[PDB]
Amino acid sequence: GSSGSSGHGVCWIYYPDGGSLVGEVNEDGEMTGEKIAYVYPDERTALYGKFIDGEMIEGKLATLMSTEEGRPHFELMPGNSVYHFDKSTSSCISTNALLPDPYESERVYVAESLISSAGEGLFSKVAVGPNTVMSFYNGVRITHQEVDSRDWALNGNTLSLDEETVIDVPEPYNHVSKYCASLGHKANHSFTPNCIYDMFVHPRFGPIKCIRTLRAVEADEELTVAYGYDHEAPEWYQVELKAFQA
Ligand SMILES: CCCCCCN(CC[C@H](N)C(=O)O)C[C@H]1O[C@@H](n2cnc3c(N)ncnc32)[C@H](O)[C@@H]1O
Repeated sequence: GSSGSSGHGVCWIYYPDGGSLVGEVNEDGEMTGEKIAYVYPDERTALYGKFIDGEMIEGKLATLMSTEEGRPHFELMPGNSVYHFDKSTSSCISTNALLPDPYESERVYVAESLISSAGEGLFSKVAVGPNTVMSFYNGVRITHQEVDSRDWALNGNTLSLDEETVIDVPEPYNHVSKYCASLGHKANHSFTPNCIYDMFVHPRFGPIKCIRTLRAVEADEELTVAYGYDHEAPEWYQVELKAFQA
């Protein structure tokens, strides 16, 4: 009446790894909707689409073009590439083993390693700064007991994830033609690495490890990482180890 007259809120959840969830939350404050997005650590590559409580139901490849007062504008990338939360188990590595991670695909590729008799290695596509997430280490999730209690000829692709879980990429998935959803396992070992394994929360893969650079790397530099066995360990390692003090 006798008073002057006149005539919604976006939320960002950042992970320690630099990735993030973004959208409007529902009445209960959960990331639920069809306009929710996950944003890779480059803060431009995105998976936009349907999410229930932060879990990706249907993420379409997208680019974060700009942000205005916390409100992100997304723009769909060309194609039919869609992604969903697809956490592996102890026997299922992926529901779409041949569906590449789009972020990884821009940064790494697999070629023959420069380290002799190392096999294949992982290489960069891009000159980047230190601390750049480059690649993802996904695989099946088996316990420390199963791993530790079997031969070393089975553990060439095992990477401890935490106190409870080891990640493995077992036969035939060590072949790029059978599994290329993630490529972290293609990085060979150096006692003078340019990367580390690091924690990562992936919208498709769940909690896993990634390869993150320790420093600047050139386009086409081989990406290496210290495997970190205890001082037991495979022969080539034990051999490379002793052949390093010099
Ligand atoms: C705990 C870390 C888990 C990820 C390791 C996976 N692979 C690397 C990928 C392998 N080049 C391949 O083409 O599937 C390691 C295998 O590659 C060779 N390799 C890795 N680094 C090497 C080095 N510095 N020297 C010789 N051989 C090496 C050995 O045959 C390993 O079993």
